[PDB]
Amino acid sequence: VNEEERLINDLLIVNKYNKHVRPVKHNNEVVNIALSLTLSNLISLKETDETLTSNVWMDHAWYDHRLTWNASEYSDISILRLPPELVWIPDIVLQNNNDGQYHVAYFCNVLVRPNGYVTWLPPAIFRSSCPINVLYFPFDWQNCSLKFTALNYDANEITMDLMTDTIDGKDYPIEWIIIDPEAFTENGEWEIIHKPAKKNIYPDKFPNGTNYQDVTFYLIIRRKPLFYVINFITPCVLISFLASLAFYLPAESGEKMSTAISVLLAQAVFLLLTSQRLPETALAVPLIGKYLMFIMSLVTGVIVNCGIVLNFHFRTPSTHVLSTRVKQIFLEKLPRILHMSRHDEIKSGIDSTNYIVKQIKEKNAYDEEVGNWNLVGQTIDRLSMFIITPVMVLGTIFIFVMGNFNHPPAKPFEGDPFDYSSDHPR
Amino acid sequence: SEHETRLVANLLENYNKVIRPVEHHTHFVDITVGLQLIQLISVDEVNQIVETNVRLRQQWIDVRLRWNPADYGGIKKIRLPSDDVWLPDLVLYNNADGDFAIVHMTKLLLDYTGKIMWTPPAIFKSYCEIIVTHFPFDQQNCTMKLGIWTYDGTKVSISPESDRPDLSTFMESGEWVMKDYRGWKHWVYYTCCPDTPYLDITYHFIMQRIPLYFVVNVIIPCLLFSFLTGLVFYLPTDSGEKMTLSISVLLSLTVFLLVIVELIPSTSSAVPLIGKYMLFTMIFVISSIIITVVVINTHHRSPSTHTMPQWVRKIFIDTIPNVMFFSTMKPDVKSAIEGVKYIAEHMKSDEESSNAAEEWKYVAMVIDHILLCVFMLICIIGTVSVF
Amino acid sequence: SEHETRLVANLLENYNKVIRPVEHHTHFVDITVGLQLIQLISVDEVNQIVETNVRLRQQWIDVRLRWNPADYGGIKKIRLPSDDVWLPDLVLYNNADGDFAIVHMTKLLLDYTGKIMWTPPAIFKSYCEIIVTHFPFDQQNCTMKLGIWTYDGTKVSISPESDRPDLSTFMESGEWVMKDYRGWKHWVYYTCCPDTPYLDITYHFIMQRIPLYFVVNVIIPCLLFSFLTGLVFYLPTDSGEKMTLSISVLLSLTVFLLVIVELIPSTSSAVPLIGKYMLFTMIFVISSIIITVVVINTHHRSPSTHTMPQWVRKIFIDTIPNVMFFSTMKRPDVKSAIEGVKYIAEHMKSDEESSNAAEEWKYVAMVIDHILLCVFMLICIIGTVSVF
Amino acid sequence: ENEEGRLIEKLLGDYDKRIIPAKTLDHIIDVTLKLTLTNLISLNEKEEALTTNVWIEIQWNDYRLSWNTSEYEGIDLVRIPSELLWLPDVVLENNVDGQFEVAYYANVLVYNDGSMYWLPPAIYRSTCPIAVTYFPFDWQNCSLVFRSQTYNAHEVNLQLSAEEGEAVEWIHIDPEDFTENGEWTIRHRPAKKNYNWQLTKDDTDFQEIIFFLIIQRKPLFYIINIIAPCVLISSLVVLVYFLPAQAGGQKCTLSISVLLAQTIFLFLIAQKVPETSLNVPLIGKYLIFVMFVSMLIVMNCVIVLNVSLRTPNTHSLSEKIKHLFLGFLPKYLPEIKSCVEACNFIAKSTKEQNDSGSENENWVLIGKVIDKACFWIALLLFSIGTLAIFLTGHFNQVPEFPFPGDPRKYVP
Amino acid sequence: SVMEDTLLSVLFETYNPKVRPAQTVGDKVTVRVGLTLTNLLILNEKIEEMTTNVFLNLAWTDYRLQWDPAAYEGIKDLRIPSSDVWQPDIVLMNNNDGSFEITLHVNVLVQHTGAVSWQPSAIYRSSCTIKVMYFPFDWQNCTMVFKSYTYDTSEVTLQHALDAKGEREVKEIVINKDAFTENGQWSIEHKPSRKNWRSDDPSYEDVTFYLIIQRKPLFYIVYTIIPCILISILAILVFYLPPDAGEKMSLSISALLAVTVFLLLLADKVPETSLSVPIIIRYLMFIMILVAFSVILSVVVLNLHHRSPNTHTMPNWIRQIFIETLPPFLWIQRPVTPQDLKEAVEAIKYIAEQLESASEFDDLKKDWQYVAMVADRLFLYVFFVICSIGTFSIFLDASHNVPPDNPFA
Ligand SMILES: CCOC(=O)c1cncn1[C@H](C)c1ccccc1
Ligand SMILES: C[N+](C)(C)CCO
Repeated sequence: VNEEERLINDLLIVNKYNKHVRPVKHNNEVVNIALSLTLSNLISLKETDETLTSNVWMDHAWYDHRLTWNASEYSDISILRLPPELVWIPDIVLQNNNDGQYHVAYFCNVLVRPNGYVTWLPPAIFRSSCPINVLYFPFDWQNCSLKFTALNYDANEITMDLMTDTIDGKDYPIEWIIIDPEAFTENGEWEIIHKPAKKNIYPDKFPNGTNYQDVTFYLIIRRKPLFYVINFITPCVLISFLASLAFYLPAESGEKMSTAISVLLAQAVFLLLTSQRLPETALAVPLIGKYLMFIMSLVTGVIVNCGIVLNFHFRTPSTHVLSTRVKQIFLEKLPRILHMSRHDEIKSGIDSTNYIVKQIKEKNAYDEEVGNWNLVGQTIDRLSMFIITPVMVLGTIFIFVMGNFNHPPAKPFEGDPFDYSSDHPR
Repeated sequence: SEHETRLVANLLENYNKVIRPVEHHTHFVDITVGLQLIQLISVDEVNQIVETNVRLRQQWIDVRLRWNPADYGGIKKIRLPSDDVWLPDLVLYNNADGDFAIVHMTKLLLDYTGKIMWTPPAIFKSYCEIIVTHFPFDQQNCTMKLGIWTYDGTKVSISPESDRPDLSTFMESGEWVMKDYRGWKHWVYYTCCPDTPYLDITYHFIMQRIPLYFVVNVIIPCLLFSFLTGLVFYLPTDSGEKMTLSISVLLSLTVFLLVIVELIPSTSSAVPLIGKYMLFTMIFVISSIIITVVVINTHHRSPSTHTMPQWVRKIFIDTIPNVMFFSTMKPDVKSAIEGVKYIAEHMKSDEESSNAAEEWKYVAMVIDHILLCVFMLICIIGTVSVF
Repeated sequence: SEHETRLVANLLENYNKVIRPVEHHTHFVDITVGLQLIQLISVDEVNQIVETNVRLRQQWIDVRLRWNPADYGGIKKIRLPSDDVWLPDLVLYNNADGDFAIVHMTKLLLDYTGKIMWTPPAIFKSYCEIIVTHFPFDQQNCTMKLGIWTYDGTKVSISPESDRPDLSTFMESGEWVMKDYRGWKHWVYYTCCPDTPYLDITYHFIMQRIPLYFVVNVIIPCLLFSFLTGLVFYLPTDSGEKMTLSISVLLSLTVFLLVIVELIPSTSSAVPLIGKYMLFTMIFVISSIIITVVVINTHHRSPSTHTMPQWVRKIFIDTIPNVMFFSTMKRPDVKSAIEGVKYIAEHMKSDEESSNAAEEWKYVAMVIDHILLCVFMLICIIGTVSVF
Repeated sequence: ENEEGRLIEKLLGDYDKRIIPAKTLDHIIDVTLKLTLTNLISLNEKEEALTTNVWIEIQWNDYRLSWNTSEYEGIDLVRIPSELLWLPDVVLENNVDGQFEVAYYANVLVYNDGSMYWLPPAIYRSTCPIAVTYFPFDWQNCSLVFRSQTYNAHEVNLQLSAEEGEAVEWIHIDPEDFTENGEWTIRHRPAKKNYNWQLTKDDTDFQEIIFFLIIQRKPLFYIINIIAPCVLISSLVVLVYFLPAQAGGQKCTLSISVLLAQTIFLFLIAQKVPETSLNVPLIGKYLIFVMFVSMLIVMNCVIVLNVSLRTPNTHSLSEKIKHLFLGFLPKYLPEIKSCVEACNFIAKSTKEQNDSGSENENWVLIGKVIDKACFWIALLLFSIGTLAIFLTGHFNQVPEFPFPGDPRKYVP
Repeated sequence: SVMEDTLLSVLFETYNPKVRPAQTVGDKVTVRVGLTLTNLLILNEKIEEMTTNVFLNLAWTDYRLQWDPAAYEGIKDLRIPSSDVWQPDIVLMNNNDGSFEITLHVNVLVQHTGAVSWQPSAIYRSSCTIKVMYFPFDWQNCTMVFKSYTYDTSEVTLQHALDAKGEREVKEIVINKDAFTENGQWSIEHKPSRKNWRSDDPSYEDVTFYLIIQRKPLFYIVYTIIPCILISILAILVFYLPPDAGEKMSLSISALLAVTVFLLLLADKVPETSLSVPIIIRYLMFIMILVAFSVILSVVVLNLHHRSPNTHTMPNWIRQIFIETLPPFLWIQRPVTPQDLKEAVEAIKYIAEQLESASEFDDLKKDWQYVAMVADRLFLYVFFVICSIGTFSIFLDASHNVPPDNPFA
């Protein structure tokens, strides 16, 4: 017969096991729950929802003196599997979850050794709340944490801790999320930079209650920005430069305003999409958002100035006067500064000829004035180009270089010199 | 049946569903696991999740549930609720959104020799890495990892029912084609538990997308709007519609690029070839708009302020035009006398200025013809290379 | 309480919750059903589902649960879990998306005479036949049909508490107004079972939509573009912008039609009045584009190839312009030199002839434009008067 | 006190819920199905799922729950909660979500002879592969497949309900409890028992009961709100052949505007149909065709503009081109000396300018001729396409018989 | 633990968790209700629903769970699963979905005196009426109403939770700085708690927690308001363009379409309630109507500018108003103003007459164009003034909206 049945009946039935009582000899004693986390897949991070969905294996380990047996009395049974609804397990809960899933949904068996060491390694899909810092999107790095607390007992009754490991006879705590190099699936969008784990204590509270301790697993991740750079920033930048290029069209083309307005509307569309892709927080304006606002304002200036140029180009001596001051400003000085290129029948006949000559001379003078106004308009729009396009290019370069010079700080916990890396335990 | 009722009461009277079904604790339970794909509900490319409707066929022998048919009216088989007997805990490792294990506890078929057959339904929402290089002519390869969670290989062993899963009752997708499917058994060593081996079986499905929805709704409009790129150079500058047409083409192209972007995951692993084509087309279109603005500015160059330099007259007016063949290009009376002479002189000056202006217009025309020829060369070499 | 503990132990010791609470199996259980509407969560017009927050008050007598207060210290009321006693399987017949019966098994009050009162909560996602013909000024009448699923009128009888459902604690919607609400008990006689009555209670609420939101967010833009419709006829053809304005108006109206359709069910039972108005406007905008293309073609007609027919001149230059009152319309070498001057004069004469012909064509085009403008204004006036 | 108490206590005492009520070893339970449809809630084309509000009626015989009426004061019928009884695990096999069982586990009516009558209500979301070839004039052929989830054909024998000795081979629709959908009309509603001959009498999937719903869409809404505007807007391209070919004519503006409108309408149609790739919707083919035609019209407008604005300076009008395009194709449709010199110069210059203008006018006329010819071609193409689509759509009729092979009507 | 198991077996031998603890018939049970807010997750304005992650601090007394610590080796208190003892069915009455009860069932803490403490956790969706008058410069007043679903005032008395020291009552939501996550779109201004009664229903009583929260509107400013300001600038600009440019309709129509698109997109973020019109929507409608009138007046100006004597005759009132009176006020005054020989003389005379007629015709055309220019300038000034005043007034009114210093609750 299977000796396992006899052993389990002896442990749980004959000895009157109570799964609602802490596993300690004495009431004042404490239970140490070792904890560790294994990340098997970083499913997603919805910035709109400010949620981090992660597929993890949450390891627990404690001692139950009531589940101890002598392996010799029974057959050499060195390990045993029991369902968690038969033994006492600690209900560690994820406090910062978005949905109502406070703890694992699949309750797998627990492994019990003859010395009482109980181990429990259930899988879980956790949806935790991660505030998003959109200051440098899409060159941003996020800092999401999973905060685990024990609410069924207070710090005087069970003590959370970090799982210890041995390499050369000395126990060193595991201050990191465990990533198996082969059972891990690298995420396409995010790459893990730091993954410390820390046991926090809050001295302003008391061990009376359940807000005195927790174990928090942090996860600092950087976004791979190639997708957004290729698909969102390059088209926007090129379309933006088209606006500055709109200064070079002659006023007789009949398409200056159309070009500038098309650029502005494209910028607005890109701004709306950027809005759609981010949370509605007010902590800061995203980098791409700042660039879009700046470029839209600049293109509005371009439109207004093209309008002024057009109004100048279509003036005639019939409505305006070309004063000497404007003439010398926009036809002598600025063009050089900006390097711009450069018998009765006989009497009737004679009177008619004189009148024709006078009319033609008047028409020529009118056309001369019209040409002068044309030149004034060209000077204005050349000055506008030289004043605006450099600002456009400098602003674009500055914005998209400042964002690219934004790296995670190479060490979590600014005031801490420890690396919290798997390769160099403390 | 009185006989069946008595039998079932006898079997489970002293049965402990917590213990493994083995005569001796050192033996191991052999479980033949076989997957049956009933439907492919969806493949969410953006979220990289594949939702399938399967049945997880499992078999094993429970020596505690054997009976002699002679004592029970010759009953050879019975059906028992899955919650009354020991079951193996199979877990889908790469779960993404759904449940890790089986949640529909259906009944199982128990043979008189102890053999058990259990085929519970499931909805596996498993993680799927999406390669978008050839979207929408892409093929997807993503898997389902199944294994025993709490028992190692020396306690419960799983082996596949057959080399491939069962698609006999598979419902035709209408959006994917099952190119291939295979199941492989692995022995793995996890850092948790380095002493003993953990088994698992991985089923994978090579899925080929049927490219008709996206060809009709995405690619054909993309190509149609791309093929308008060249028309800019054939439009005369006097029409006052070059910028309108070119800007419309550019904006349509970028809108289509955005639409394509909404259909693929944000991963940076690789860039779609269709998206890369669209980006190349946009870059060429923007270069075309730059050169078009240069052409327009040249066509309206007033001779008063601009004198055509020799280096452009020699090249654009004497060299290229001959090179290209396909085109078809090339008191009172005293005052009255003074006024007539003035009129004649002014007409001569106006004729000179008009000749200069027409020379500038000719330069613009040759420039845009050169660009049209370059565009045709690119189109021809591209259409030859793609074929 | 010790007394209450003893009482509850005695009540349920030999009580079967599978049996109807009747002294003799020939009687029926009188159940007093009353609906209390707490909140109107939503009205999904696209899916035709109405979500409501209700409490389903029910009362009946269970003689098996009676006791004498003097024996238990004077206790006259207790609270028992509803999972411990017989309950009526009251079901919402026209459920559409939610649960058919009550799923939140709260405790129930129980008097010493057996009188029970159970007021469980529920979210009823019932089916609403949405009639979009006066949207957004529409009135919706859709109901909630309740009845005992598995018992006929001779075993379990349901009666309403009152003629109307209880809205004392109703939470004002801010999107609909409760015009009326009633509850009616029906005796049906199905075909399966033609000898016994099948009872049923149907509550209905007449909801009147508050239209400010949809007015401001949909109708005002639609009306504004509709009023821009006829503006093209006042735009001169020399501007070279008529196609821009006409096409912009057409596309704006199309966008607003597409916005409206996504706000109503796809049913073909009736066509919304607003959508009908929008389509009428679209048809007239298409007519405007065609007729303005005709006008543009007329305006640039070359005088050389085309000669104005007499009827065109009479209609569009001699008679119609007078009709309009509010408009401001109008209604050796020396020999060569001499021959050259004569040539100049002759060419000016010919050019003047051609330009006068062209200006006549342009006048005809403007008159056509103005006729169409006045016709559209007539339609505007007649529609405003008749509809409003 | 209620006599049903001791009756039910005797019945359910010593009664195993887990044992199939087979009298002997070879006995087979006849499970009887009848489907009643009360509301066809929706048909989610994108999700390819049909939602229905049905009451499924299931009947079998359990010899264990039989009494002798005379012993219990003539009680011939009791109600027992279904969780206390053996049930045939009849489930909807072709559901989209994981919901196999019924929504509400009602009570089971039990008669003294053992008859079991169970009528649970359910909201079923079932798969329905949708054919888009004729949208919005399409008709769909959706089915509800019911089979036992546990027992095979050697234990349970699924059958259709027999009423008055005549089999009920249709979905029952009660005029009292039925709300006509408004978007879909039910034309046929047959039911039949189906066998999967690839499997033996074991395997639990051998036998099925399939209820079919052949529903026809009411197309008025889509005609008014999508198709009619699309066609009316698409017909506007042909107008570009009457606008003047010069600055301010706006040929390209109108052409490109109509092209973009057609693209937007294509996207809209895409939002209304499933992403399956088995067929292209008819309206989608129409939209692609008109997009191609209007792209051709854009090219033709560009060509006409290029021809019309030509000048003698750049392009020289030959005799072949002049003869062709202006011939047959239109058919088918001291001080004194100085003064004298100045006057001569003036006359010469004026004459030259006039001749140049005349040549420009000739080019303009050639352009107009090309315009007229291409207009006729384009109108022909557009009319052919629109008429073809109209004919194909209006001639799609739902089949006369539920199953084309059979001659039976499958109606009450 | 042997002794704790013995104590548990003694306590629950005859304890019925379905019976309210009342030592004597008619006694009431005092229940203290507190709330701790750990994270204000969402405030969905479309569905008028607030999602919060909270602890529900409850506490009462059960005379049945009493023992002497000396008799059990000094066990002062126990942690007992909540399903084993009686608890009041305290639920969130104004929830939006059907979830009444709590989510996480933690152990209760029973002290030897009979004092039970239970601090469950839940994710609640509470329905919150939203006032949209000043969206997005608005402050909301969202409540969470807690009471016993089952027991009324004749059975349980609700009170306020005591502070950590247990000296005074706490009349407000508790926030633990070590476990609170700032929302980032809302700032909590007030958070009082208050008991409420109904005059007509003596058997009603609940404890309500209020959350006066002010939106941080930077997002809506940046992504909706500034773009519309630029569009309005373009709409004003349209009146400075010359009618000869041929781009007046392009500019005006583009502005109109852009603002309409902004309104349509913004319609997705405001509640569909009809009690008032949000300030943002009012501003957008104002700009839309202004731009539509801009289109109409631009069409009028274009019509005026393209008139000639061959088609129109200038009426006296137009000349009086636009040529003489307005321009001085608008600072737009225009600047002040032998056979063959016989045949040749005739030709020259004809040419002269032609030129004279052309000059007169051109003068009248220029008069019409000047009327158009003057009207366009008048419209420019009027529209600039109206747009500036309207925008400034609307946003000034929006800016003077802050939650009251006194929550009134
Ligand atoms: C009852 C229908 O009235 C209208 O359509 C109506 C009334 N005032 C204005 N309109 C619209 C703009 C209209 C005017 C001219 C033609 C078509 C549509
Ligand atoms: C097999 N795993 C290592 C994943 C779990 C052991 O409990």
